[PDB]
Amino acid sequence: KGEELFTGVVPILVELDGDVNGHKFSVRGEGEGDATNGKLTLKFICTTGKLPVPWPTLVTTLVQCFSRYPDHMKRHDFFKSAMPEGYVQERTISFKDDGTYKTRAEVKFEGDTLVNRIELKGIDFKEDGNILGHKLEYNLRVSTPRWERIARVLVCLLGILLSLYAFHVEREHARDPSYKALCDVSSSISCSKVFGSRWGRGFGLLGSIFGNDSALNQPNSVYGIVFYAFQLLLGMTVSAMAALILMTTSIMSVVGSLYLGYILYFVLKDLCVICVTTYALNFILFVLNYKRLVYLNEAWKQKLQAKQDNSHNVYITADKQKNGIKANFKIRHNVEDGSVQLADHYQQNTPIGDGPVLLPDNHYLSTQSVLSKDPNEKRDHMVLLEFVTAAGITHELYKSNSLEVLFQ
Ligand SMILES: CC(=O)C[C@@H](c1ccccc1)c1c(O)c2ccccc2oc1=O
Repeated sequence: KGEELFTGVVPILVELDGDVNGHKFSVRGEGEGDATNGKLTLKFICTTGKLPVPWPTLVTTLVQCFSRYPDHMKRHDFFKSAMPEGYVQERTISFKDDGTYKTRAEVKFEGDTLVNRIELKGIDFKEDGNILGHKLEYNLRVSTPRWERIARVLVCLLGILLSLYAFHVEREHARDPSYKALCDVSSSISCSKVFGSRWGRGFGLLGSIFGNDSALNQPNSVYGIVFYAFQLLLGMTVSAMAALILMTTSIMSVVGSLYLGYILYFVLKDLCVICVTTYALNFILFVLNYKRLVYLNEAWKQKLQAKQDNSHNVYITADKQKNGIKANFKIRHNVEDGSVQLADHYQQNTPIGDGPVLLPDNHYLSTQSVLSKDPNEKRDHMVLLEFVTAAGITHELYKSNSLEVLFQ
């Protein structure tokens, strides 16, 4: 079925020609592939000299037909169905705040060899950018875990909404005596009585400790806006300086939330869901910044590169209109200063020959990469080892022994 062609070892040859802002280069890689275990191993050499771009930015471009599909999901393996005829893989890689890659590739069998021929076009790249300036780390690890990166963005976005709304209640209630906010309903459930109180501007202190009309003296929500924004955008760089600056400010959040929360319950005897959540949001930020400092202390443990945290998902969906598939995912390169260079991926696959192919359901390919070097090779090279396995398929469980044994 073409899936029979991947039950053993398959030699792999890749070739890539491209020009990026005028700079041309050619890459040739050689190796084999084990689809039964979801593994590939290749050694790429830039035949023209020095690669004008960092090696990790070309890992995604340089044969998903060696993915391991469990016996459940082998119904959804489009890549092996299109073989030996092959498929055409076009991509668009957009680097945030920089240029974009434009690739087209033909993946096909040539004798007993799986061959990938690629053409790349790099357009509108900044020279001293993280790409054409060679500023990226030589790996494909994730500096911040996925489920923690999502926790940061969601809580900081929620913190800005709540603080901006708290600023809305403070400024209008001070100007309009007939104004009632959504949290102003009954006495003991009143925003205006909390923000309009003494402790609502500069935490009650630092006014009459400062001029009481100064610029520092400000509604407490304003400090949150600056804090949540500062935590959101610097919180993606994983550095030494950027780590303690996040932990320093996050401590100031917990000492201010504890102070403010005390006055809310015991002094004012009030209730404010916007205040309680912002306290919770600030406590979540504290423990997330605490993780990174132990991520930095255990640096030796984390140079391993092969950990399942360093994996990337490639979400696939069908394309019945063209008898193919399309996919999207994101890659976050590690730049030498600690921040992140984002790279948007948009993929489209179309079979070469005209035969029965297997259009899949919405699943994804979990991928991991290991980028090594060779001391004997003097040219600009890269040793690669990848791991692709499919996931995202189910098995509801009415027929479960626990529920069934209760219902006899
Ligand atoms: C939820 C807000 O943005 C306003 C809130 C607050 C919470 C944490 C840090 C800054 C600001 C707020 C209140 O909790 C509050 C509670 C008691 C007394 C005064 C308060 O003023 C506030 O602005």
